[PDB]
Amino acid sequence: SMSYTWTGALITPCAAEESKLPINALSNSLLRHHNMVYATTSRSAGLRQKKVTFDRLQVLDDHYRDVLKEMKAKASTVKAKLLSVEEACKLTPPHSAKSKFGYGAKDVRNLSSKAVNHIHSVWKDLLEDTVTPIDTTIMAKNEVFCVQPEKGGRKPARLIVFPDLGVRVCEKMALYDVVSTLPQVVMGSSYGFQYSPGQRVEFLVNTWKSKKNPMGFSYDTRCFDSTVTENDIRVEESIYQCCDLAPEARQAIKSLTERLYIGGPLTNSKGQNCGYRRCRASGVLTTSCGNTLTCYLKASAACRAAKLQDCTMLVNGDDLVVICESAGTQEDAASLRVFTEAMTRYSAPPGDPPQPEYDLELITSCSSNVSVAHDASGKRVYYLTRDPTTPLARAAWETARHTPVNSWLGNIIMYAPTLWARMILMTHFFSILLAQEQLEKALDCQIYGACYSIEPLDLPQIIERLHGLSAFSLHSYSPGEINRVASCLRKLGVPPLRVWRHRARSVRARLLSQGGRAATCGKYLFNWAVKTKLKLTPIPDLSGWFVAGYSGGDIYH
Ligand SMILES: Cc1cc(S(=O)(=O)N2CCC[C@H]2C(=O)O)c(N)cc1Cl
Repeated sequence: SMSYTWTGALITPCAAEESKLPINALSNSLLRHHNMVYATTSRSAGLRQKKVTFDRLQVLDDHYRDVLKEMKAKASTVKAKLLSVEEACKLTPPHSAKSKFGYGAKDVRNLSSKAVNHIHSVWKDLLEDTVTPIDTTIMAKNEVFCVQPEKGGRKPARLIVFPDLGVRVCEKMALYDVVSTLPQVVMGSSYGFQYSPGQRVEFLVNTWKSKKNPMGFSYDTRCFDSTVTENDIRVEESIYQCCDLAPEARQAIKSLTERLYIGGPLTNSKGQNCGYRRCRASGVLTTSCGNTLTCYLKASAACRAAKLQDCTMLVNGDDLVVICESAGTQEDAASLRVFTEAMTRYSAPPGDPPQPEYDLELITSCSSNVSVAHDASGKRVYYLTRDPTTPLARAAWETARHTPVNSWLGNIIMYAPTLWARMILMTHFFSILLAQEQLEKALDCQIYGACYSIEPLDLPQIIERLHGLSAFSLHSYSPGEINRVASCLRKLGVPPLRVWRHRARSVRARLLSQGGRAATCGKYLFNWAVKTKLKLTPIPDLSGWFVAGYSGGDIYH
């Protein structure tokens, strides 16, 4: 069936949308090529609609079924709990979109009687009705990128489809525990979201080593959400249903599946019917877990069809990477063809054809790749990095405009060991925080789809716990990484690293003069900017981070 059916009504914005990079007095210090940065708007919704609207056909064989039976077997060992209303409420983001029934995220977090009462009615309705399609709002996402000449210029906005706040709280009650625990049990070490960036690197490295003659490839399916069929979504539900669940949760999960996850009508911000959906909704609690399960199932079955030996996979939603025993350059390239053919049969055709790789560092998954640097003792060490183009473009935007999500902070946290994050991101933003005296001001960022509220003064401890003390001492990066960064800076008109090192000394001195937690930031985050280093000793914090992905899941911590 068709992924979507449209009425003709436009995807409308809910507020004024900016497309050009906002500019203030701080802009030029970071980036000069302003015309290269842009944000997507509803204005390009039509283009996206065309890319994501197509017919899906599925041909399921024994390998698919065999894999599924195995997945259900592990799933049946899972026991999930129903979340109370108060519990679900506290998982709601302070700035989550308000309900159309008279209450917002604040009312939900405070457990207002109005909010709580409506939630109870929605829940009761889920239990009493398993057939009425639930409404959803389709919106065009506003995201910042750098123009990509060798791609088509600018990317059209991505679409987000989500149900009302009341329904969103109900999803949490019925499936938060499920989507938080099931994946790791079913997929084991292949479930990507259970790792911090350092553990991810470690798992890729040990997996690569575990093979006599390693070979790996990333597999990117075209518009994964749109390739997800009704069958896929019902298979996802049969898996959830394998868990030891409370009778009330089974009914709720069956209801949400039939009424929301399988598909439903699309309404714009103006309240007009835009059409109907028959594929994965990007804005529901099961988006990450569902995509991950479906991707793991199709790829695992595809590996058997292609006869790839000793296949170890790493899955993060729709992002797939596979490492296995090479049977030879020629044999490997042939297998990939079969793999891709099977994936296609399963309704997961490729965007960019997959290609075998024999150098772990040349594989990009989740927009990242492993690279090498050296620690204090001079030891060779691996860490996760990525092309800094998008992170820098977003930093530029956030430099002049406050946003709901601070990507620079999320990036410093996730890529703390990187050359670009340490020299540019940290230097630039701490300078800004210093000038405004907002070092102690908590900021919202996003990690694995979940929203976290974090004080930059806490960066030192956060980084140490996540990446180890070594993150404050890496040096001698690879020529490849150095050149990618230096090249990206010229592309965007960003001052060269030598300028950043000079600025860091100042920011460092400034942080030190303020003593306390600020000084710790200066001492640890910027020890790389001094000629003669300090010792750097552990720093004298709850982390329920890195357990599951919640992209588009409306989750807060
Ligand atoms: C290193 C890394 C970082 C992120 S993240 O920084 O948590 N991510 C990318 C930017 C937005 C954010 C998210 O997924 O919420 C993700 N998803 C995957 C990997 Cl392998």
